[PDB]
Amino acid sequence: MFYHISLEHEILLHPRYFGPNLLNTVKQKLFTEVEGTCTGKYGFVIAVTTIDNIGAGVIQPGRGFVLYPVKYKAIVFRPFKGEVVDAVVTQVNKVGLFTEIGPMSCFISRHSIPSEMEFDPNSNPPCYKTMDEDIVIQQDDEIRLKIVGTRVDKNDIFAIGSLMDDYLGLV
Amino acid sequence: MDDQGCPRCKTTKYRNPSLKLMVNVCGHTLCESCVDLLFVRGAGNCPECGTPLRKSNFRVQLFEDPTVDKEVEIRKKV
Amino acid sequence: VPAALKRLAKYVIRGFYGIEHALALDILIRNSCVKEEDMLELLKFDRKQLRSVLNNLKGDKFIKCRMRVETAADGKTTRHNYYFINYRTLVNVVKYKLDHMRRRIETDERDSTNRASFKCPVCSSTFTDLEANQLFDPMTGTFRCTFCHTEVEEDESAMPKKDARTLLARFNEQIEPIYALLRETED
Amino acid sequence: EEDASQLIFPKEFETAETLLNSEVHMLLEHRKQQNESAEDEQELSEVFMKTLNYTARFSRFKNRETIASVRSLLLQKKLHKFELACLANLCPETAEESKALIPSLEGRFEDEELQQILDDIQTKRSFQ
Ligand SMILES: [Zn+2]
Ligand SMILES: [Zn+2]
Ligand SMILES: [Zn+2]
Repeated sequence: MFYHISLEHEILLHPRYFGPNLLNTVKQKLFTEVEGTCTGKYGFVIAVTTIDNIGAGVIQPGRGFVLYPVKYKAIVFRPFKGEVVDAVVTQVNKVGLFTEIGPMSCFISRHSIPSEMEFDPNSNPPCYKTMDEDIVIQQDDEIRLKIVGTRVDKNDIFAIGSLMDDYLGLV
Repeated sequence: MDDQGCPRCKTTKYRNPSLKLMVNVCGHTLCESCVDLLFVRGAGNCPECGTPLRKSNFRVQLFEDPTVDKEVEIRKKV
Repeated sequence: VPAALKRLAKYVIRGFYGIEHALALDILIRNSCVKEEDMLELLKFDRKQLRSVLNNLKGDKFIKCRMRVETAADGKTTRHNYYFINYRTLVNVVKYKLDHMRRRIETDERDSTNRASFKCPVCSSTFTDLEANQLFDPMTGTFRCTFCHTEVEEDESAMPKKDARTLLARFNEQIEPIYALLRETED
Repeated sequence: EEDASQLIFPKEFETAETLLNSEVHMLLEHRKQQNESAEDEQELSEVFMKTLNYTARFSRFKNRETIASVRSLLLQKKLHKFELACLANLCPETAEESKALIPSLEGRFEDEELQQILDDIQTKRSFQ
């Protein structure tokens, strides 16, 4: 589920930016620094909705940089294990299905693809289809998957999806 | 008490009588220790029969006869 | 002393210990209490030979020892060590020793469940399927080892699981005679 | 440590508010207008684009009044914000589906009450 939360971040403003428009520069730098970044604790941050407060800028001894602790309201998304989430399949391969859920990308391993499914490599767009052809899962389709687990690496989060349970798969 | 043991792992029968058999569409007896083994790897197929299964596909059913186990589930479904 | 206790003690001693332990236990079985000096002269064992065996019996606490002090006919002090079998601790320790195998056997099954599947053939390092995706290189499209910059293998992880499982299973099958003797001796 | 099926979440996500994809889309659209206005400033990240595309496709409500009506009506019910967010976002067609998707939902409301709530949401939903 998407979450709107207040986040704590410290802006080390370079002295050249002091004087007029300092706080505006802090706001601009905050967006620039936090937006487009991800953290294992809070996940991906989409946008800063507003800033709760700009703390008193502590001048760093020797560094000259001023450390501004900032509280800002932002929207984030984190995948939770043991939960069902709607997803869009991005790439289909014999190894598994790659899917996108907002900022997060989830992978469904072949072992987690239902027994009724089977990969159809001869098809021009790779897809998995059932023996009776009742449902077909391909790229850019509406599917629901179970978050088996969440992993984080290099400021990126990727989860494992499963379609074995009921009400899953193509919807 | 009466079951001599599961073909996969029978220690549970001698260990304690509180554990219950897990039924599958495979019509093949399996038990709780096997459940953990299939969750980590090869969740898609039976350990020996090779028949495909959707992850664990394990349900509690205490009959000793797997045919009755399967037929009772068939009974309800039918 | 019910015969069921003697049979259990003889079965476990001859089953998981050497004949030295069995022979010493049979002496403590034939006679409720025997002096260390008597057992030494009878078994013809050396002091350290018998003492180490007795220390093992002391380790599993299957036997108890009491020390008696008296003055000999010539006036010299004498300290005799009287050993006897403690069926209560023996049955309790074997019950732990056997239920600890079950814990260890199921721990070995859990190990066979947790033993990482992927591995590097160069450095002979095993990688967990969770770490394998961390180690995945999109440029190559396959698993590789960061230290060796070489392909990572996955199929060889079935061999140790299969082999160990046979030992674990065969252990449970052979241990049943002692379990039956225990059920017969719980009282 | 955290499990949605068990309704276990860290304190960091306890005082946090859950937003629907329709509501998140509204926020992103606001951020879009804010970024599109006052031209020549920093361009939006691909993370914004990816999230906007995803949340727009799954947006269950395209009208502010429907979101306010659903939010105000659901708040009346004795349901947790997580349960209401899942309910108003997933929008299951039947009570049985709602119980299947959310195992913690059982016992909160009766089948008729649960189905009636879902039916109301289906009526409140805007179909294209
Ligand atoms: Zn078994
Ligand atoms: Zn089978
Ligand atoms: Zn290596």
